[PDB]
Amino acid sequence: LKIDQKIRGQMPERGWTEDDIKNTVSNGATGTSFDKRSPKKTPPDYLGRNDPATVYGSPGKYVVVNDRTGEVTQISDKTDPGWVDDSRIQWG
Amino acid sequence: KLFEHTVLYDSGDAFFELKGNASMKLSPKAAIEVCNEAAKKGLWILGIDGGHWLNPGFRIDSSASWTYDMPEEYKSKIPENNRLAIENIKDDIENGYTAFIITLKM
Repeated sequence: LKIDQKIRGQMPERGWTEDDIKNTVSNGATGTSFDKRSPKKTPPDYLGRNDPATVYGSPGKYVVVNDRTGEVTQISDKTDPGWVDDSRIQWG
Repeated sequence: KLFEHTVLYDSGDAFFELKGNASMKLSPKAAIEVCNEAAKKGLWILGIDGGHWLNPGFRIDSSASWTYDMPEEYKSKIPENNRLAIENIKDDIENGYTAFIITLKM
């Protein structure tokens, strides 16, 4: 798994621990998604992404990982009981 | 949390007063205000997540996620970081996004 500075900074604010993420991913895939990001969304390299992604966890308590790069692209806010799951996520 | 997840904050000041880093839902206007305050405070903007406010409820759209890892010598690059962050929010507004969550290095 690759965790950038952004995700690392979000972790404590969204109720996630290093172990929380490792344990969630170890439990196995629970859904799929996609990582589409225009070049402008990824400075300073500006490479962008167009890759399949895998989801781990459950509604409101999940992590999305880029299948090619191994990058964590999204972690839900566990402190928000009303978090609405990303529309691209397909459970199952 | 010091703020409410059921509220779409419309003032950048709320972000700092209520410690909303990486979590508070911000209106487009508030998001821009937070970016300007960040520059004034000398803080690097690590990321901006865009989505839609469902009144209530926030639904993130991963395709709107903006990320900018902080370089070692970053102080001279804050103006660029700030410029790109604001430009990003403006572009998302053109694409119909109605809520943002900002992550600062602090």
